[PDB]
Amino acid sequence: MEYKSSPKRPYLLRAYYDWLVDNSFTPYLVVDATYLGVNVPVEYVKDGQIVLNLSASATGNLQLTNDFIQFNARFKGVSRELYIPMGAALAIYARENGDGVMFEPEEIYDELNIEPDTEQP
Amino acid sequence: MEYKSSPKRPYLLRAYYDWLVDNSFTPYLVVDATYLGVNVPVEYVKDGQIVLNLSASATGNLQLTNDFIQFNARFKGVSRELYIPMGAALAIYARENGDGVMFEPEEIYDELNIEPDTEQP
Ligand SMILES: [Ca+2]
Ligand SMILES: [Ca+2]
Ligand SMILES: [Ca+2]
Ligand SMILES: [Ca+2]
Repeated sequence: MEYKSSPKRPYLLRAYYDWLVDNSFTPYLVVDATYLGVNVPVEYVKDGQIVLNLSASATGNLQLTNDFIQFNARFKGVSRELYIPMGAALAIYARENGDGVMFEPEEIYDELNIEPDTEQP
Repeated sequence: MEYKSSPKRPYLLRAYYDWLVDNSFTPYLVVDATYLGVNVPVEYVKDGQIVLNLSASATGNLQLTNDFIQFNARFKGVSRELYIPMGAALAIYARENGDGVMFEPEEIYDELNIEPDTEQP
């Protein structure tokens, strides 16, 4: 009996996020900016990746859903909304000591690596 | 700078629990019945371990805290309260297909392996 099931990544990301914050660490998220649908300031991307501070003080309206991470943040003082499909989330760790986790591959994220509509009808 | 931090186990256990239940799987918890402070029906322990069904229908007043798992459950029709220190939680998986996780060792649980007071003052 083959059972269909959702990716584990969002649950692991929220687990480590909560653990990091409960221990007063500053949660840093490593993102694959080459993943389709990623919407971040390209000028801050290095080697195809971008590291984001997901602390409560560095983000606004933080959402860690099963399909994506979304929030407002300031870059050089300018507030902008970032949108990150879950497949682009590579790891999350504490800025203070690097403790965290690198998410294991999940084939579903290859299938979901598709460019969404960002323009209105 | 050495940073003190709490064990990750309870966060991982809750992550997998939620993932299992959100995917309609029946969560089974593997417990080390030899760990001090464990309070379970010894008659159901096999090779020093006991497997418990943590589904919403099989448990009552389920608590998955940072230090322990506690709930009421029926064995041969009799309701009894179980208490499981987090250090005794070995793994959690889906009864249906065995998907889940075996918790990694955390030295803190060796230090916490101490017999608590179960009798009143
Ligand atoms: Ca905030
Ligand atoms: Ca948006
Ligand atoms: Ca129940
Ligand atoms: Ca009790």
